[PDB]
Amino acid sequence: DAVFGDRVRRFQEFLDTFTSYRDSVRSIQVYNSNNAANYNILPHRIIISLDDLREFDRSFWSGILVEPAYFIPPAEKALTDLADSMDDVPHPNASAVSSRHPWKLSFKGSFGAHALSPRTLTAQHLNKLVSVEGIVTKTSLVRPKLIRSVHYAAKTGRFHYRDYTDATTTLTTRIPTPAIYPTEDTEGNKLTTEYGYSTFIDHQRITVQEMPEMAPAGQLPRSIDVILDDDLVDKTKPGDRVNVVGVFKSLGAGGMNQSNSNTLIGFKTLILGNTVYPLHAARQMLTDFDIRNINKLSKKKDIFDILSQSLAPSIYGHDHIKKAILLMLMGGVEKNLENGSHLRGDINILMVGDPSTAKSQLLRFVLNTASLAIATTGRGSSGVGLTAAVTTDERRLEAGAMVLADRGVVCIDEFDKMTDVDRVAIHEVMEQQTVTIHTTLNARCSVIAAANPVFGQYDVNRDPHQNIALPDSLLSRFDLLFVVTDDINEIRDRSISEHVLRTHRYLPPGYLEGEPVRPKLVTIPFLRKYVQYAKERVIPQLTQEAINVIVKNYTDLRNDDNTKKSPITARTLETLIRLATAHAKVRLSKTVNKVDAKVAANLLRFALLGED
Amino acid sequence: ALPSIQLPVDYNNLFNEITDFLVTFKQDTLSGPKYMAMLQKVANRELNSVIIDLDDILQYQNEKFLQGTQADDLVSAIQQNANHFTELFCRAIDNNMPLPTKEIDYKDDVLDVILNQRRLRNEELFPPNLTRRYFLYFKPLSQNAISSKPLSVRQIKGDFLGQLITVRGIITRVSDVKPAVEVIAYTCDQCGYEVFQEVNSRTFTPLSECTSEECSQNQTKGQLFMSTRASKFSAFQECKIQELSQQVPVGHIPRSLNIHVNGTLVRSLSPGDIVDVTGIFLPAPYTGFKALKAGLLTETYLEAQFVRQHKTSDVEERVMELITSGDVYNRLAKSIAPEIYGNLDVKKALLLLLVGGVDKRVGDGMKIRGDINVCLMGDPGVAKSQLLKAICKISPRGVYTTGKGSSGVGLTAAVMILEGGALVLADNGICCIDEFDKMDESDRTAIHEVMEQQTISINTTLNARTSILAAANPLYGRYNPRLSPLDNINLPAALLSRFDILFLMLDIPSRDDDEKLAEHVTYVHMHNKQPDFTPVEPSKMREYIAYAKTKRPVMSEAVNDYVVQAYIRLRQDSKREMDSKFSFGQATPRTLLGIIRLSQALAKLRLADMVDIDDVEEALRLVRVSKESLYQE
DNA sequence: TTTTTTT
Repeated sequence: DAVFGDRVRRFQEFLDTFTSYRDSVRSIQVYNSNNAANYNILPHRIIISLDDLREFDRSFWSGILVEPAYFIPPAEKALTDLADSMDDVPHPNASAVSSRHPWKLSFKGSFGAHALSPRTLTAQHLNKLVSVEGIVTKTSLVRPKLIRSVHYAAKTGRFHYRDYTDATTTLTTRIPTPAIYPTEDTEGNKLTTEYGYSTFIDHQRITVQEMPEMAPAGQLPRSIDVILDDDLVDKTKPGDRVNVVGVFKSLGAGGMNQSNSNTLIGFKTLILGNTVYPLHAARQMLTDFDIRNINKLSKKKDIFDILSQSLAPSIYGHDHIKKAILLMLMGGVEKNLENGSHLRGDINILMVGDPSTAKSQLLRFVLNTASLAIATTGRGSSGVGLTAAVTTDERRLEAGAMVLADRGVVCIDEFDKMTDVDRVAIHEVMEQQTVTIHTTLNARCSVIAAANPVFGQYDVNRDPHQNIALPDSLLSRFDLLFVVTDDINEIRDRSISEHVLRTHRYLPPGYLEGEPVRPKLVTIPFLRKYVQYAKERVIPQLTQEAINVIVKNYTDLRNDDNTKKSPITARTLETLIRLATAHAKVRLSKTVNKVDAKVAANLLRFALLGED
Repeated sequence: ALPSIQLPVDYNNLFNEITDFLVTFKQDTLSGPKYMAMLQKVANRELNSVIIDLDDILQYQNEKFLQGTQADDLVSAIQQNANHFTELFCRAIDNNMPLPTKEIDYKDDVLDVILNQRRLRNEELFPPNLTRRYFLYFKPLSQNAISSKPLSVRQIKGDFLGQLITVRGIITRVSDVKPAVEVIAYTCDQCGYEVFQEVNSRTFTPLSECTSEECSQNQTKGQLFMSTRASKFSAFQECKIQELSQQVPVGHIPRSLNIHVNGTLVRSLSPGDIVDVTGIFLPAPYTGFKALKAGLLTETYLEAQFVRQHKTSDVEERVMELITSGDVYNRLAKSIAPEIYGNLDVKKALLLLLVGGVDKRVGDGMKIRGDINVCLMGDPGVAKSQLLKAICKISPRGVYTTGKGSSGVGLTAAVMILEGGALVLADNGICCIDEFDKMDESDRTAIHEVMEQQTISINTTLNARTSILAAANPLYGRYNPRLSPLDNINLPAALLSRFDILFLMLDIPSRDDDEKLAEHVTYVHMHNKQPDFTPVEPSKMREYIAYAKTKRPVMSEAVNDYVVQAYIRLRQDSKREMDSKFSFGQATPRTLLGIIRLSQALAKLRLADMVDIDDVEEALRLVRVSKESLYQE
């Protein structure tokens, strides 16, 4: 109480010591007011550095760690008082005034012993602030709580309100509230619960399994539930790594009660998370300097060539496939017509080659190069599974591998080894960009395919489609078809041997020669940032000249009697337009160049009629 | 324990404004007060419920602003606490209730007779809800915003509790209608006096002890007896609305939300159609034992106020506009799949299937289906799937399905108590089958059970009346002229006979055709509209389909004799055309029946009161074109 | 209980 008031004054002194925290509380308030006027309202939750609270008072920070119930509540009350003073709070709603949202407090960084894992969590950590990191598991479905059962006695004119408190929700132990709406008012008039005026905050309690790598062999990883409220609820899902700054709390009788005759059970322990932080372990980050560098790269005479050469630089002989992969990484432009017709924003590429041709290695490199990618092997891949997945769970629908990363590209090894029925399920993804089972899952993902000749060795006498296991319709569904296979030449063999020897001769900076590990090309993260920036800032659109080029290319492909990897089609014309948009996206041009459309049609010609 | 907090709202003045609005508001812009007219209808018992429009409240507030009087912001206070404002609205309706211009038939109302008798014996004697025979409702505010803007289940928040809000999503299920005792009336013989108890909770404890002052004066401990004729009862139904698939985030399952529908609003919904329902989001109290474990955590629900599902003189005017545009059959055919270029004959057959033929039932008991079934057989890349999806979108109740995606039994009726399958969802609609060639013959048998006779047999049975459409690729993925047309169809003769018509389309290279198709496709790509005739709107097209179906043309003597001659000619043409390359299947008396249904559909599209020989010849010409498309090669 | 389907 009085110590709580001293802690409130000390936390206000901490907010005074760090003007950024008070400015952030006032910024949440001002953004809430501006967004309420514009319409998107920021929750009243504040996260501060644990080292910042330590700088304001090491005693206060260690005291919050030792008695979170005693300190964090008063500190959050001080933050809420500062937020109430700073906020204009114009035209507050009666429901908002009833809500009286507290300003939450969280500690960031420099946790040390407070940093913890569920297996390393201890009874001493109970009733003490801590930070726990582990793979999320068995997350509870969001369930609304009740801050207070606001009521209104009939005809009284006064709205009697009954607050409710939960021991998991409140770090301090409390006598349980009735949690029952009063039947009659204290005045004696009949009491009716006031919906709306009553405040309900979403509450979720998610177990967090210890990381499986952190789990000891011969032992199951420990899991500790972390309480979540308001924005913290549904912050993470099972199977996703997360780190939560939450106070472990002893709870329950733990066999001390008379009812538990055996007394074998221990006191229930449930962490109460002040905040939830999802953790990648990804997504590229773009800065202004990198954006200026990307603008210069687009200004380069061959921006697409530079990006493609940067992609899979160690891989040898697959540079044309890498240019096609850059076009696929752009994906082309996706368009939804007023008629409802859909133009795909993804490009599918297929390359056939004998085992150890490193076409599958280039596909794996493409999976690494993509910020998000789907990996499958045709011998182990089912097309029904790629289009959709079924879980016994009533049964719960699961997204297919193609449906997973529905925007991202999917790289498939041994695509020829994948069955033709699997390829039909994949064709639903390739053309319709959606899959129907009666559940329907969107499948607009790009499908880069690593394949092998049906004979296992490509034959020039055999047609490329004959060597490929895929049907001609599947080849037409693919935006591009390639034949990159292992071959034996003397000079090329010396070059490839020198390349493998150069990969072996590459020395990790931390490991010297004899020590195990652990023209310009953009660094792979920078090229991923360039592709993300292309998709984010450039939306290439068809010009008259580029459109005429694509149309003439498709017409000449349909007219020419020369053999093609796939039959020419209006779908091939659409693929040519999409590849033109992809080349222009690499160029960061809002309107596709006619030369860019010709270059994309040249990639399509290398895909169909022969190398181009 | 109960800290009172004064708020910028006074329920008394707000209710005074509501009572003023009930008498003052009128549909003069649309033109006594309109609300007063509804109150008079309720007094006559011609109206069993009341719906208060939020847009009407906003318009009344705007009128007050024009007059200069400060609006109490009744429309916004509804969004603030609609549940609390509803009681004030009911009280204002009671205050402004006019006398019944029509007799309420009080003698038939046992409650009314006993109410007069109980008042006489007594000389808030009984609950005002028991006195009221109407249910209040709220119409969503007109767009010009939480109530006006529909929400998804995940989009809804706990702060929205106590607020009127519209929601959008698929209705997962609807609970069976159950009685709800709005007021329970208890009677005790010892006193001879009735004691009423108003139940406003999901569960109630019976009084079980006579509260009558007569029993108190006699000192007798009376055993109260509930009377169904005296106790008020209301129909109670629940609905589960699940988030729309687009509203569902990728990798997330849509969440069904329970919704309470009561009174006249009960039984309004059907699971098949998406519904946009405005309702005051409210907490659902937990039971005692479950609440002890839940703690502050609380269940939630929605009480629907206005229900609207996505899918006369105006319809007649629209159909007349289409007729004045003229050539209605070909116009609707070209309107089908305007983005798709060509296949006008297939579109015309699809329009004939949409209109459907007359269903005939003989007096002896024979029933001949009037629903039309069509099949499309085409080479890859001919927009078979695109046209099927467009037709499914054109059909308000039609269902699109794939041969590999769904089992035949699951489409007919999926076993989990029975639940409607894709065909049952296609009731009064068109079940579409993509890649119908890929579908197994075992499931084709289940389809054949329903195509010939609409009913489904499993025991459980459903009428399952629908029109069937199929899209199939030719054997080996593409048509082979060396293969017979029947071989390329690769279908049972029972399926061919049950189908009214099957269309065969071939992919043949052509310079002019490629140029025209590329021009149309490039026009569609550069501009969402097709280059060129203007397709009719889908709503007007469905209205014209319904207007055609209403015609129900009958055959005449000349048309029947001509159809008989055509049947003889077709049987002889099958007998002579046993050559498989030219044989499309033997002549069917049932096929002439299908021909009769197609002629009825054509006369319906022409809105002829009777079937025409021109319609019969047009159906025969549709079949002839189905053969001639392959004959052209 | 009865499909559904993964072992």
